[PDB]
Amino acid sequence: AAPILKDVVAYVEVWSSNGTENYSKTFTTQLVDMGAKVSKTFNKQVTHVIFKDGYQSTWDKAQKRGVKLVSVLWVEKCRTAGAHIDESLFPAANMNEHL
Ligand SMILES: [Cl-]
Repeated sequence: AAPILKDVVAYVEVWSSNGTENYSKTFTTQLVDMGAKVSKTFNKQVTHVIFKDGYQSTWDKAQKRGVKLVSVLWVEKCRTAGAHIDESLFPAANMNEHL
């Protein structure tokens, strides 16, 4: 138990694929438990976007702003490893990205 993600300012958009369930609150809780700040809005302070089936506008903004854009598996792996894991190993997915 340690503030391993103290330098992270996260914005979280984690949804079911069919867009009916928003699971962002539980990933928010996991991140805060590791010392991160989680922003309610995707402002200029945000360093990390945790993305699953979120808004296309969020995907695009994360890419264009050059923030770390990671899957939920990143959050789990930091937790289970007790370490700030390399974000490049956990690229987020967007099934519509090349369409
Ligand atoms: Cl799902």
